[PDB]
Amino acid sequence: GSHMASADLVSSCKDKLAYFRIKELKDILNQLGLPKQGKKQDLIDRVLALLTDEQGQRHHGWGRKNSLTKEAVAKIVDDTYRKMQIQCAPDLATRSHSGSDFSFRPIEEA
Repeated sequence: GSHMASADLVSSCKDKLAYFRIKELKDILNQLGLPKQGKKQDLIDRVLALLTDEQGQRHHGWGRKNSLTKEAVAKIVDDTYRKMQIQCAPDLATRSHSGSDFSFRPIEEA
């Protein structure tokens, strides 16, 4: 592309997250480590602010803590879409941008 996916990840994650019941935000905020509180608005603002104000596009190198990154948010949103009506993928990104060696996160060592 033209090196411009930021608006794609946000617009996609937001569009879906918004179209998805609190469940979506629940899983997201759950992995991030947020409190049980946080209305629909609080959560929504948190997600967008996380992939926008915490995109960490220039602060990567974790792997064992990416549960609070775009990968995580996109992971849940994707599962909700495919589980919702399957469809032909929300076109979140398809990993067709950058990053294909930092995936396959662990399982918390059981």
